[PDB]
Amino acid sequence: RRPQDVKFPGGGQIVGGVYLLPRR
Amino acid sequence: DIVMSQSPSSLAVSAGEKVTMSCKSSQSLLNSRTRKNYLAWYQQKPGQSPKVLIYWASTRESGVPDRFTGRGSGTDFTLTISSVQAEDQAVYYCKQAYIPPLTFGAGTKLELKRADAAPTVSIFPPSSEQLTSGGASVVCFLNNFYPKDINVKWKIDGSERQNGVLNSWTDQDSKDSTYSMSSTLTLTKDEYERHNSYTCEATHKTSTSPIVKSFNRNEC
Amino acid sequence: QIQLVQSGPELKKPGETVKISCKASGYTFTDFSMHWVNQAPGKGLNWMGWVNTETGEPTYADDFKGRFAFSLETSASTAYLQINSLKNEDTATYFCARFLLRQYFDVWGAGTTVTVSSAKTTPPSVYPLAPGSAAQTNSMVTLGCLVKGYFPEPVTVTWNSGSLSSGVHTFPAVLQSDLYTLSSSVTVPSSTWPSETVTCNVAHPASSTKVDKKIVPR
Amino acid sequence: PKEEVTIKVNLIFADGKIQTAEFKGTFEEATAEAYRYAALHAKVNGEWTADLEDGGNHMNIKFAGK
Repeated sequence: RRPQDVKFPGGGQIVGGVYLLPRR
Repeated sequence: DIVMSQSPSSLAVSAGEKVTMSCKSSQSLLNSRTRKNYLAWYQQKPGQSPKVLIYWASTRESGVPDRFTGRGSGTDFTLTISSVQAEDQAVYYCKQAYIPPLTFGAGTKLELKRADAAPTVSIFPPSSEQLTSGGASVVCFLNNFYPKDINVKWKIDGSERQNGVLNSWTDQDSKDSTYSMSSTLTLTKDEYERHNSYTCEATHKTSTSPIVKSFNRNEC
Repeated sequence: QIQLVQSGPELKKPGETVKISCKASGYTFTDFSMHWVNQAPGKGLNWMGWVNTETGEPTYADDFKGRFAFSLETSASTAYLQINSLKNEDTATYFCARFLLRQYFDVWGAGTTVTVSSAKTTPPSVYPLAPGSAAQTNSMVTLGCLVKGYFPEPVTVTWNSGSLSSGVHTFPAVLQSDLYTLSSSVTVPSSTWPSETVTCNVAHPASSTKVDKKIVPR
Repeated sequence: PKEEVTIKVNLIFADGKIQTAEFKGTFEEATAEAYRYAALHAKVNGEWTADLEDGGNHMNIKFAGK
């Protein structure tokens, strides 16, 4: 098989809330 | 922090019916930033590890049967299984992430109902092997049956012995919505080697009259 | 597919220290941090905490302050969990799962059945259940395999190394005097049996056993 | 102080269906927990006319399915 993805952007920046774009 | 609690604490629906259990947070879960309520629900059947069914409260995972349904937002969430298949004999929890630390709910129990049906008593003797040593155990089996409330009573030679018995009720079966249980009457070789009529009367509801299954040492 | 694997269950005595594992194989280990979920017996799930699969730092929750530590040799893809000074109440089943951004757990483990007690590990005894030395004959039936006196849990009866799956009611243990007792029962068709070798399989992880005992007729 | 007992209940529905659920907790929250759920299912399956029995420990929450 071909290794997954789902790695996408983000990374690991403050759990106690999200981390996907709070626009300007 | 976010107290959590789900409800009800059990549910005994029937094949093909719709269920509505709860899970109500404590202090908001709609995260502004995201526009998603960080509620998630998990189904742990007996023994497997839980499995989440829905995220963002309402979003159904890739794999999850279209028939499960996560509604709720802000502070009032609901999970719904129409036409609840049997297999669904699971337990459901829910969790929040909007604020560490994470918290599940006590969990809502989903049992199942269905047609009633007496049991299948099978009685078994102390195997040659074991017989070699201090204690014999006779075993009886009340396989597959709906519903849970049944009983048992042994008898050492036309005589109910309520000493040394061990019953182990199972978990609602896997594909029929049933139940079965095990009673393991045990006795010292001698204590055993005395009497000779071994019977296994197990009362249920399916019949005013019990299912009798006996076993007379002096035929083996 | 994608899976995480935990060391097997483990037994320990009031006051020890212990280390369970969680080897994952199906995703770039370090590209999702690993969390630990706990679960007592018949009780609920408690969120242990988690390890930043990068930062390689831990965050414990209140109720896991001290004593409970997390670690991970980022390499051989396996994130640890270690405990100290176990207590009776420390007995419970453990877990590790992958936690994405969405905010849930897509894959967890099988969990570690770890239990903490004195009691001396003691190997189980398997017995067979063929119905009477003589009797009736319909279509279906049952065979047994009572698994007496053992400790600590857990045990696993299966039938023919697999084969037989439904038909089985492998029941739940019981504790009467620092030892476990437990049964399981199957059911084939009298045509098949005994013309066909029905061997139940019981193994007790703890004494590194695996007794496979053939239900021979009476 | 406070104990933490349970509530046996029956959830009859209009069409003649009968489901069954348990509510455990401080009789206040306990009970409270059942009516704030009985007052439920209603936003699609009818209204409700509960009726406690046995020290209230049993309730039969009926459902008009209106």
